[PDB]
Amino acid sequence: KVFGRCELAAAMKRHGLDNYRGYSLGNWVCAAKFESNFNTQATNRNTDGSTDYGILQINSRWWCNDGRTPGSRNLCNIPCSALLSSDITASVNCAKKIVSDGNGMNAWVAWRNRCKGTDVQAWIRGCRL
Repeated sequence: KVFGRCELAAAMKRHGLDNYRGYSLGNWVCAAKFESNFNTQATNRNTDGSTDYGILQINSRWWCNDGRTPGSRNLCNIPCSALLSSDITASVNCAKKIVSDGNGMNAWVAWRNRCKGTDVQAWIRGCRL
């Protein structure tokens, strides 16, 4: 599935990303667009043998196990293929674990290098969220 802008903003808000541990909704929508282009089926092979999965490009060396990554930490206790779903629940729950376990949103390359410091409210402009 490929989300629309307000569509994804509403789904993230209704899954508790309105302001999760100090990160307002616009940050999450911004990261999803830069990481996956709003595509829940997005994958990306990395140079270290890991792979990023799903709407938030969750990495297989730290957060999920895909059976293809040597030394996967699987800190979200989930198979990576489970994050390729039209419903974002599993990715949201793992994202909450990610920001809690010492990372904040710095874990996302796209958020720390592109979203941070910008007018993130422009991402939810007009959605009434």
